[PDB]
Amino acid sequence: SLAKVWMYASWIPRGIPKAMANELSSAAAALAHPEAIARVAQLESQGKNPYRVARA
Amino acid sequence: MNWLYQMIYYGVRMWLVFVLHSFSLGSFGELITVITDNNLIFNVFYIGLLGLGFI
Amino acid sequence: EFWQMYLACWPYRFRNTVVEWETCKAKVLKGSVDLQDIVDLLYLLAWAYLFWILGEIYGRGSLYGYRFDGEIHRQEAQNVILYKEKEAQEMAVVMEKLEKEIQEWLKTME
Amino acid sequence: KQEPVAAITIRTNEGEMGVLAGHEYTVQQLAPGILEVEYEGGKKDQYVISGGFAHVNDTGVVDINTVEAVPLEEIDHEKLAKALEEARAKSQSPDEAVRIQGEIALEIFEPLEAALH
Amino acid sequence: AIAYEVTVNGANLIGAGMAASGVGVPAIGVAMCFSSYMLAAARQPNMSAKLLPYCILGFALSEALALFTLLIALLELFVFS
Amino acid sequence: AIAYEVTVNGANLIGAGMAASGVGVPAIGVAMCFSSYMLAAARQPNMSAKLLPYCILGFALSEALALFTLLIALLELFVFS
Amino acid sequence: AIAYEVTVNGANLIGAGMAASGVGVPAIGVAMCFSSYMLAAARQPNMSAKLLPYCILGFALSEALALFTLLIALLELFVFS
Amino acid sequence: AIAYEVTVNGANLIGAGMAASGVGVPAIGVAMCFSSYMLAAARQPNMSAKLLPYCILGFALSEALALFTLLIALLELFVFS
Amino acid sequence: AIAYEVTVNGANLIGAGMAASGVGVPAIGVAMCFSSYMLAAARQPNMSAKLLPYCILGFALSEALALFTLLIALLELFVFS
Amino acid sequence: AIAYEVTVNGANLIGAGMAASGVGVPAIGVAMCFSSYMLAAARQPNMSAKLLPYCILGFALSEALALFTLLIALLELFVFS
Amino acid sequence: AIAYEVTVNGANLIGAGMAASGVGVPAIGVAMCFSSYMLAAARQPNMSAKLLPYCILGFALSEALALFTLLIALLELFVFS
Amino acid sequence: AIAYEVTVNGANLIGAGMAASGVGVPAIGVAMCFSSYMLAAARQPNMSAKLLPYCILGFALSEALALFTLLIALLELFVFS
Amino acid sequence: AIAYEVTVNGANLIGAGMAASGVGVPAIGVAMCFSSYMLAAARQPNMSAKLLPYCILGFALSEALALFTLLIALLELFVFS
Amino acid sequence: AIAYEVTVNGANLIGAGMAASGVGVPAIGVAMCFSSYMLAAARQPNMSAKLLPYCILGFALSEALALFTLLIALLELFVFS
Amino acid sequence: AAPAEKPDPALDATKALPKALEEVEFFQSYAVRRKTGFHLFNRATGSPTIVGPMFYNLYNFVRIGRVSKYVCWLSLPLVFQRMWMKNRATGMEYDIDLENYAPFEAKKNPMHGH
Ligand SMILES: COCCOCCOCCOc1ccc(C(C)(C)CC(C)(C)C)cc1
Ligand SMILES: COCCOCCOCCOc1ccc(C(C)(C)CC(C)(C)C)cc1
Ligand SMILES: COCCOCCOCCOc1ccc(C(C)(C)CC(C)(C)C)cc1
Ligand SMILES: COCCOCCOCCOc1ccc(C(C)(C)CC(C)(C)C)cc1
Ligand SMILES: COCCOCCOCCOc1ccc(C(C)(C)CC(C)(C)C)cc1
Repeated sequence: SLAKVWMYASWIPRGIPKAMANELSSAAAALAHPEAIARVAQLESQGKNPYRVARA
Repeated sequence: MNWLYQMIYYGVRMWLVFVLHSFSLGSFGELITVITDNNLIFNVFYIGLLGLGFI
Repeated sequence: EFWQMYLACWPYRFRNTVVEWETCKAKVLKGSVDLQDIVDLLYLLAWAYLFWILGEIYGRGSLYGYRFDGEIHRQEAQNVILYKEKEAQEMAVVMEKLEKEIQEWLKTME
Repeated sequence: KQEPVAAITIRTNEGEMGVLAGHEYTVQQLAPGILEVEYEGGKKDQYVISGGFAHVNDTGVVDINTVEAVPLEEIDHEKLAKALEEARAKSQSPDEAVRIQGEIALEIFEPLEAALH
Repeated sequence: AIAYEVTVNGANLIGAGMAASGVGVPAIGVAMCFSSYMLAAARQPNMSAKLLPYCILGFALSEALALFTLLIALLELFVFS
Repeated sequence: AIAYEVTVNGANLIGAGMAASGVGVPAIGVAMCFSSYMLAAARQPNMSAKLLPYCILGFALSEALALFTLLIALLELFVFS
Repeated sequence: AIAYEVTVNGANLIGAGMAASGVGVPAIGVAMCFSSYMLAAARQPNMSAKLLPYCILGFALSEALALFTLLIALLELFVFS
Repeated sequence: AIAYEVTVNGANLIGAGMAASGVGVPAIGVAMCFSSYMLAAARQPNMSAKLLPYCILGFALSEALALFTLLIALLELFVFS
Repeated sequence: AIAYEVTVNGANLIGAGMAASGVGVPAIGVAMCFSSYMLAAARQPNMSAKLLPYCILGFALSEALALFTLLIALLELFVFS
Repeated sequence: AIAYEVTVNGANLIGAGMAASGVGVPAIGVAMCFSSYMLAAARQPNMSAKLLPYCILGFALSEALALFTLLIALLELFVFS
Repeated sequence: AIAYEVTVNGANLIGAGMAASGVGVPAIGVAMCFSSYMLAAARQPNMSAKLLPYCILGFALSEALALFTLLIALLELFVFS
Repeated sequence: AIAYEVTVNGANLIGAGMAASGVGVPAIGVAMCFSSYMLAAARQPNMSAKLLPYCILGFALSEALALFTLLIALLELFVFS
Repeated sequence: AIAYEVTVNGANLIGAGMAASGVGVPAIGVAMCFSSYMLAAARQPNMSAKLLPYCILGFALSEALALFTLLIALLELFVFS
Repeated sequence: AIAYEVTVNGANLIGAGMAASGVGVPAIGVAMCFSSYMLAAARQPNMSAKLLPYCILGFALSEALALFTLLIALLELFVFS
Repeated sequence: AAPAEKPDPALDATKALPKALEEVEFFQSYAVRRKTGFHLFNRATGSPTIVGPMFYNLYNFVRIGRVSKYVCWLSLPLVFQRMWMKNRATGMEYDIDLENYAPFEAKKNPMHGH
């Protein structure tokens, strides 16, 4: 179908940066303090952007 | 005499193994980097910073 | 504290890239796009245009502008056209001369 | 007991085999399933078995020893059907004592389910 | 140094021989693929129905390789001078 | 650079042997198929009738590549100058 | 000593068959993977689902070397003069 | 461009050897067919009478391919100049 | 004696076909590992987890030789004039 | 166009080596015949006498193909100039 | 008599492909070792520890000749002019 | 047309190596016979006496073709110029 | 008649590439021997030691033939002028 | 017609790489004999003594052809100019 | 000559593979991660990647390192240095006379020797 055609066409574009994204996500889950990760989850449950909060 | 022969044979074998495998691996690396330098959409850590290195 | 939160926020950002993209697609198709969405998209396009210029600078390799462009470099195509015209003009004469010589040698000996 | 037979078809772990007069001398496991016998008169006779060993002589004398032998006529798909999902539940129930029993009951029921159908 | 460009028209055909030598190689994988379906059906006739897609799939790809080699051989002559 | 077109008539004939060497490669797959049918028959005589359609099939398509490989070398001579 | 540089244009097309000859060798491995998977399924029908992933893996990836064996011959003609 | 035509009489006899190299490959198919017939009859002597035509068939087809290759080598000399 | 150096530019490509022709021979060894793992699991399913590392290891090694052969073909063209 | 007849006397002997290379392929089938007849006679000694003509026949037919290739090699020299 | 020394520079890069064709022929034998180790452990898992030395022993030796085959082609280019 | 006769003397020693390449191809079919004799003796040691007449016959006459291939290359040199 | 001697310095290397292509064929006989040892040990662990001398004898004078070929290819270059 | 004799000195060496390419193909036949001996002993351990006389005989004469194939390449060089 | 030696259990091989699997299990035990903050970009099909889910283990070991996690990154700016200088060099304008007189690593240059 057309969804499959779009999938197989956009695979190679979409997959170039996926490695660094997963690397950064896992390194964050590992190296960052779990209290900080819990605070991020808390703010995300509160509908806020925790990155903007941290910068502020 | 075959002891000398086997020693020489396996020494030369180890030398060839190290040299040729290093050279081939570096050559493949350089060709891949040429492809990615000529196509900067791919000049990205596409496998990963630590994944490829660990492997 | 900021370093820990900066790291910890990366999963949220990478997770919400796809989420925000899907909502933007839904809002454009459905047409339910409002003023705040328009402002955020305009901010997005401004930053994207800036990084487009920045990527041009990075890809060119020069900070001022492209290289090997200009009339000094474009004229070489016309120079090549003229040089090939002259080369073919001389090569036809030389080939005709050599062919006459060979046809002479053959019709004299063979 | 030493009956004249034209041909016989057997089930094994390797697969299914056919045996004729003067067949090559061979011995191998019987897999728990069905068995087909064809007499000289063109008729046939089918028997459910539970493993065993079959020895084929070069002279043409086949000695078969099994733990059980019952025709297909004396089995019904009705009573077989209930035991199927029982074997499946035993296979899915995580337990070393019951999983193998489920697997084995399924191993014997699947040729029966395919043969009755 | 001197520069003699040559265009050999006989070499329009030599490659076609080697391509035709490589068209027959996949026939081995063809026969091996039908043979495997034969033996697997002899060992288990009831399973013969669902191994047929695997058989035709293997044969079609192997035949495509032969076809591609043959296509090069036939495109080498009737258009090139 | 100078341009000398040359026409090698000898190359009209060389490729014929090169494809001829490729005509024998399917011949082993031929017997690979017939042997498959034979051993499957000894496995199960009763299935001999149902695998025969895949014998003649499994040969002829493998034989077809042997024909085209043979076709070229015969087309290579009586039309090409 | 004298130096005659020559440009053999026929070698643009000779190599096409030379690479083409190697396009059918992988077919035997490709069909071999299915000839294995068939017999394995005939040995154990229930395990057919766990071998199918490792049945298409080698299938397409042996054809990938065939693809690079073919991609050279197609890169040999329509770009080189 | 300049047009030089050459006729290599030596190529009359090279391709004969190039074809002669491939004449021996179908012999393996021949012996494979006979080996299959032998092992099948040893497995089931009763089936021997049913496989005898197949044996005669599988030889001849394989043998025919060899003959065609051989024919080319003999047709290369006694008619061509 | 006289001394004529010749630089054949056509030889930049004639070797590339041969290097490309040798890339497909390891593909049979490639699929031989997955076939072995298939038959091994078909005889002992419980051991499938302990032999999978050997399976991946063998695929890479067989594939590497084909990949090593490929380096010559790609190194033969894009740098040499 | 220009016409050069060339006679390459050296090609009288180049094809003999290729034919001689073809002479050794059939030995694989030669031994495959006896290798079959042995195993057959082992698995059934009684049928060893009835498979005897097939063994002689199969050997002779494989060997005849070899002989034809060898005959080309001898005919290539003692009549040709 | 007359004497013309010629230095053919194309053979620097022809033989590279001629050796490159042979680098993959060991790989099909390389995978035989690990296939054997697989099936031998499938027959007897407890012996898998005692045969694994002979498995590693079987790889590095079979792989070595491929490397030696790869040496010449790399010895052919990066030292000879 | 003009008649240039050439006598290539090096081909006399090239065809020696060309036929030499085919001297070892029988050797696999030479040792195959004793391999079959070993497997048959292991199957039925009492039959080992009845088989060795049909072994030496299949052995020597598989070796014989190698002699016919070797003699050529040795007759090629010490008489021809 | 007039005598034109030529010394082709490119021929120093073509044979080296051909021999290099021939260095790999014993590698499959090495893993053939070791695979045989593996299957014999899995068939009978108690015979693991008695066939180890043959495990070494099969490799030594098999790898040696690979070395004689390799010895020629390296002797072909570093001694001949 | 005019007689242009040519004595190609490079041709002294090309054949040596062909004979060297044929020194390898006996090695698989060599290792086949010991592989048969191993599996025969694993089939019948105590028979290992009465098969070894029929094991060295197939070893030497398979090795012998390699020697003669190896002989030519060494006889091609150190005596010929 | 006929020593009659009993089998020595120390010469057997029944612990090497178990020990290697113990080491690998100790390795993979440090890959255990919580659900909070978990994200992994799957493939376009939706199936997981190969290298993706085995980054947390490596970085959990980097967490436990002491010096390499503060030293081995100092060679990474050099990669971006190359990325930038390469792009500068792909289009660098140069003198034709100097390029024809002193080509870098060109063949058949008699000043080099060949
Ligand atoms: C520098 O910033 C300039 C911003 O320019 C904004 C241009 O205005 C665009 C507004 O367009 C719309 C579109 C839709 C609507 C609807 C009808 C959907 C009403 C709404 C947004 C109140 C729900 C309103 C305005
Ligand atoms: C989907 O869109 C994302 C952003 O794309 C916007 C594309 O804009 C085109 C920009 O084109 C240029 C190119 C060059 C330049 C110059 C060289 C004039 C800029 C300069 C002098 C700052 C380097 C300016 C604009
Ligand atoms: C311990 O090792 C033994 C030493 O081996 C001696 C080497 O072999 C003898 C070679 O000596 C030659 C050299 C040249 C020749 C000529 C040139 C006279 C032979 C010829 C005319 C046949 C080419 C003959 C013998
Ligand atoms: C596929 O690979 C198989 C190769 O087998 C290798 C066998 O050797 C394994 C050695 O590994 C170790 C390493 C450390 C250790 C200990 C835990 C004893 C180290 C110590 C002394 C620090 C506690 C034990 C075994
Ligand atoms: C000294 O030798 C020990 C080195 O061992 C390294 C083994 O490398 C493989 C580890 O990488 C992985 C792979 C998979 C996985 C997890 C992804 C098993 C799968 C999971 C967590 C989803 C169940 C974790 C780590």
